[PDB]
Amino acid sequence: HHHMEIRDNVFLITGGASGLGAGTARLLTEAGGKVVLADLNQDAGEALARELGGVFVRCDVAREEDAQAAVAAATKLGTLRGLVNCAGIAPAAKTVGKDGPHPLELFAKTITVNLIGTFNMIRVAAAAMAANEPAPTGERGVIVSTASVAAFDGQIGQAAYAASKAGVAGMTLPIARDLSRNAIRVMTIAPGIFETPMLLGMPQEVQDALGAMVPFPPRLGKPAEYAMLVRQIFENPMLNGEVIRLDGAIRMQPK
Amino acid sequence: HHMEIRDNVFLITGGASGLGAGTARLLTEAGGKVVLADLNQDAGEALARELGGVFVRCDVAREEDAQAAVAAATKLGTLRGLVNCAGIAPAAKTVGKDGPHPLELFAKTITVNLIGTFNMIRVAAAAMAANEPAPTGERGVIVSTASVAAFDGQIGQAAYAASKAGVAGMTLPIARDLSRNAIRVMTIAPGIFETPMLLGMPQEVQDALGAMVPFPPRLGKPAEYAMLVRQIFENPMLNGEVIRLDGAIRMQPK
Amino acid sequence: HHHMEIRDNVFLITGGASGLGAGTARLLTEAGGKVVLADLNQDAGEALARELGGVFVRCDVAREEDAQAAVAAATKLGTLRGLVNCAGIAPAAKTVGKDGPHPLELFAKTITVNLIGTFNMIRVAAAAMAANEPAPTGERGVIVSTASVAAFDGQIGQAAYAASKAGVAGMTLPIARDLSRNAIRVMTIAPGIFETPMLLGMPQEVQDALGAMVPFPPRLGKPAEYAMLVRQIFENPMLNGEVIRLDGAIRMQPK
Amino acid sequence: HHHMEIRDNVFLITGGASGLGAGTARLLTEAGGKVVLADLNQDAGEALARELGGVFVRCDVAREEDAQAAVAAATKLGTLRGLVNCAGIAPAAKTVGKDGPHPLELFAKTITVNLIGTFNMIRVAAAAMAANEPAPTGERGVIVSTASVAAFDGQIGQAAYAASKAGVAGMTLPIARDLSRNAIRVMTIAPGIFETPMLLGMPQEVQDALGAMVPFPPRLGKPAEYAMLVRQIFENPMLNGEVIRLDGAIRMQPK
Ligand SMILES: NC(=O)c1ccc[n+]([C@@H]2O[C@H](COP(=O)([O-])OP(=O)(O)OC[C@H]3O[C@@H](n4cnc5c(N)ncnc54)[C@H](O)[C@@H]3O)[C@@H](O)[C@H]2O)c1
Ligand SMILES: NC(=O)c1ccc[n+]([C@@H]2O[C@H](COP(=O)([O-])OP(=O)(O)OC[C@H]3O[C@@H](n4cnc5c(N)ncnc54)[C@H](O)[C@@H]3O)[C@@H](O)[C@H]2O)c1
Ligand SMILES: NC(=O)c1ccc[n+]([C@@H]2O[C@H](COP(=O)([O-])OP(=O)(O)OC[C@H]3O[C@@H](n4cnc5c(N)ncnc54)[C@H](O)[C@@H]3O)[C@@H](O)[C@H]2O)c1
Ligand SMILES: NC(=O)c1ccc[n+]([C@@H]2O[C@H](COP(=O)([O-])OP(=O)(O)OC[C@H]3O[C@@H](n4cnc5c(N)ncnc54)[C@H](O)[C@@H]3O)[C@@H](O)[C@H]2O)c1
Repeated sequence: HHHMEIRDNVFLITGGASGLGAGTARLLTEAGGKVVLADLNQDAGEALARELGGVFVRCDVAREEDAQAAVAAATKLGTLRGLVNCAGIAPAAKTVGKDGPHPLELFAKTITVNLIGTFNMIRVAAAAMAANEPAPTGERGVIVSTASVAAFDGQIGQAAYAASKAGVAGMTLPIARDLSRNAIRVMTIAPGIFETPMLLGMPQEVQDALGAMVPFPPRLGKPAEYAMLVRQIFENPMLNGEVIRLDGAIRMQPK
Repeated sequence: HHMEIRDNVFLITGGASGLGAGTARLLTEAGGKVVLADLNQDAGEALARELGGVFVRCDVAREEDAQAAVAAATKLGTLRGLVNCAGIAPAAKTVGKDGPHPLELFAKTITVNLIGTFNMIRVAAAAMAANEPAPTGERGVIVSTASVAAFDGQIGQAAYAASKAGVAGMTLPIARDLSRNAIRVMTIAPGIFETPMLLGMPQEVQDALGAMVPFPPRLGKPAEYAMLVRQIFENPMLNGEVIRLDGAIRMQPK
Repeated sequence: HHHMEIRDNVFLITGGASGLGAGTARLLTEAGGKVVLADLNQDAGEALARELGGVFVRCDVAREEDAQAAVAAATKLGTLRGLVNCAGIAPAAKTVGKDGPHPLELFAKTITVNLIGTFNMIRVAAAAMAANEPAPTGERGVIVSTASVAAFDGQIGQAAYAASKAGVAGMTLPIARDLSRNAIRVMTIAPGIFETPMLLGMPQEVQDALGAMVPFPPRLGKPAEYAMLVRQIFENPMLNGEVIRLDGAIRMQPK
Repeated sequence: HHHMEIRDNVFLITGGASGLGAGTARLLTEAGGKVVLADLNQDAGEALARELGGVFVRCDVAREEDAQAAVAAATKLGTLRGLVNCAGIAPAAKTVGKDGPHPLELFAKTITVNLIGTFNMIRVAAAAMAANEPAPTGERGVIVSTASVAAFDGQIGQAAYAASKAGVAGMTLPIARDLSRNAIRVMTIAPGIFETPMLLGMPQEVQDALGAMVPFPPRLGKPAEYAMLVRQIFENPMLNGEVIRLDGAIRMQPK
């Protein structure tokens, strides 16, 4: 027994209707995993579930009842071995802008979806995973969350997003410590800039220009490359309590 | 050579107790005028009276309270400093005996410590941006309190660690946001300090904890946190950084 | 198309006669890679090269001419696509001991083997890789070095080792920036505690107790688990300029 | 009772003939401390030591005998309470240049002066401070070293400098741990960009342009501002085992 098996195990992916979550769903399905997609986007989520043979659950990650429903769907499908938190939003607003201070509700909403939502999915999924029998490598399950390089390199306009993502990154260690007796590993990925619908409203010129600023490779990341690192986290028993930058070595500048 | 504390106004959240109180005392001794913003009327009004400053009852999570506290400061004089010390430190495991960590406890910790700190920053920064620059160039300086839990989160600290990591992580983008306004933004990450936050931890356990600090082998004094605040106000090159103030301790899981 | 191929490409592994380097050589060889092992240990290195169908070079990583010889053996064998720096030593001595200060030569030697030696191998290998045609994914090659959690969590007695490994970790970014125009990715792994001959002086009992301190899994790392991460680095085109802790979420205490 | 006294105590400052070391010397003297300046620069060191009423010792920080002489001069002068490591060099060379790889000697020399040299001074000064009676605040002494933002943000051409300064940063914690029983605090300052002779051969336009990149204040740091932070570290009993960026919030880009 060298690593946790993806084949025939269940993986709950928030934000699974789009972008990195969708790419993760595709790779885990190709590996024989069974996916539960938890997202607000019912049309895309149901469609992807049909394409992959998974289950779609309409889920606002910030709500207790929705996290419960998503986790219960996964445990009904089979043995829940992985949570991948990809649900997130990335608004921009300066601390002091042209119209006065950053609106409070905008900061709160960003924190609520990205940080409180991620914790909400973690706590519910962890409670369920703790009831599993250990796999042959010892794990009851593995939790992967998505931060961002903004946790470390926050740009002008990203105070809220950075706060939320640094929150996600910072809680990796205490959660790993909390769940060590349950044999659940806890990891975070901090992506740089990836080609997903999160970038809709960045004109194609500006996207290509941003790709060109990445040291190597000089392009936006593919969702599959995120997914590849998720799989490695699942498969490597020693990866725990850590945040991994996945960013072509970029360091984001103020603008 | 540096921004003068003397004669300028300093808004200190959590200023009725502990680190905020200590900061208030030192800033007053340096000739600053303090506004103490806290939930605690009785302790806040006493200390403000003692220091010849002003107390404002302020829940840092509330927009209207933030506005009132900043307004008190701009009335008193030129607002040159915000020090965010308001915060709470609950303990609860991700998965407890009785089920998962309660969601509301997590949300409450995040709301006081992170959303509250941001709420004070945004309002205070808007007011500071209207100031004329001091002779050293600053319109103002914002200092926030994270914790070594931002980096060394222990068992039961997921909510506190998330909140404090948030505070630490936003230091840089807020510094970047306010660089055109000539406002510096810094964060102190304290280790373990002797304040009422340790009420409940019995004395033997506090002494044992002090003995785990490499040097000095004791709990931090509020004046020591306040010394670092004062350096941040006085040093024109400190911006966009998080400083651990912890006697070199690194917190273990338990 | 999706990642750099290990099969039929050449991998130069310093410290390849033992422990993490040897485990990396085994995994890369299983994946069809051709290995050059570079090590001081002639007997073990030659025996492992023979077993894996690779090449051994007796090489002190601190010497220019040894790095040159190791790189020349690799380029003879085929297309040099990866360097893995595992050559290292881990002495212990306090800054101020019972008998006086930490000896200067012990500090210097640690830094020379672990930090100067790693850079020596990198610069020579990178110069070779820079002359490669790019692979389909765009990389001319990929460099992986070994730091340690001691870069961040240095214990009493570890000033020299910590300095050296923090140096390895900190140079990852500028070297990735230097080699971005050459399309060479540069990454660092920071292992926690792994079961290798580096632990020879630690009694079995103290190894087992230290294993029990690792949050999860409560054991020492396997060389294969280090190797798995090296493979991920090679295969993921977005991993660049980063240091990855591989440590079961442990944080090292002073003692 | 609140903090260690600078007045009438002795401070050993390496690189004290120029720039940050010189500014430190001035500020500590103005506060009533007695300085020993340790530097290669005999003429400027002797002249400044005279100007400040202290002592100069020609000291190559990489040599054991020089460290010993410099520490001896300090303990003859009075009670040695602080060491400030400012001796350093910052050459530039790419990992792979136009003409071949980065010369090995250039990397080794940078590491030798900046890292080995800083450790050499620490171990000798620490052994001498360990023999002091504690000050009323409890310290026998305090050690301050100079890293750089290049420890974290290393630029193209800075592999050697970044390695050296990340080494200095990363050894802060184990050395603090080593010296805790001796009551000696150990700290590091990581400066951004400061107006000193280190920038000689950067033309004034390039210096002014780089100052304009500092988010706030939009200028180069003054040596006095470095020195102010050194004094805070001496006077704050709770600052230990930590690295402090002093940089106007800049993050250095590849070029
Ligand atoms: N694309 C990038 O460049 C990038 C870089 C760094 C980090 N990230 C983060 O990666 C993660 C994935 O984002 P992405 O690029 O795939 O963006 P995306 O917009 O394509 O996908 C995000 C998904 O999250 C869903 N979602 C939003 N709020 C939700 C909520 N309350 N409950 C449930 N689902 C919700 C959305 O409907 C969407 O389907 C996010 O956390 C994002 O912040 C992205
Ligand atoms: N004492 C320590 O060991 C330690 C260590 C690291 C960080 N901290 C942090 O330092 C800061 C100050 O803590 P302290 O030790 O002085 O604790 P404390 O309990 O003595 O003081 C905190 C103050 O915050 C006030 N407060 C709580 N919620 C508030 C709200 N919504 N609005 C306004 N005021 C509110 C309290 O009434 C109190 O007066 C906190 O952010 C704390 O998390 C403390
Ligand atoms: N084992 C652990 O717990 C652990 C943890 C963190 C980091 N590391 C690091 O991992 C790497 C591999 O260590 P390991 O555990 O496999 O130890 P190991 O002692 O089994 O293997 C180290 C190899 O490096 C060789 N070597 C030493 N100096 C050399 C030199 N100048 N030139 C060429 N070869 C040299 C040795 O002969 C040996 O074969 C090292 O850099 C080590 O510092 C190990
Ligand atoms: N100026 C900056 O922008 C900047 C930024 C970050 C870090 N630093 C670092 O600050 C420290 C001070 O640099 P500075 O700006 O004052 O430069 P500087 O060149 O003005 O002063 C450095 C001093 O170090 C002495 N020195 C060099 N090698 C020595 C050796 N082997 N032994 C003894 N002394 C030696 C020099 O003769 C010189 O007087 C260095 O460690 C430097 O790398 C400087």
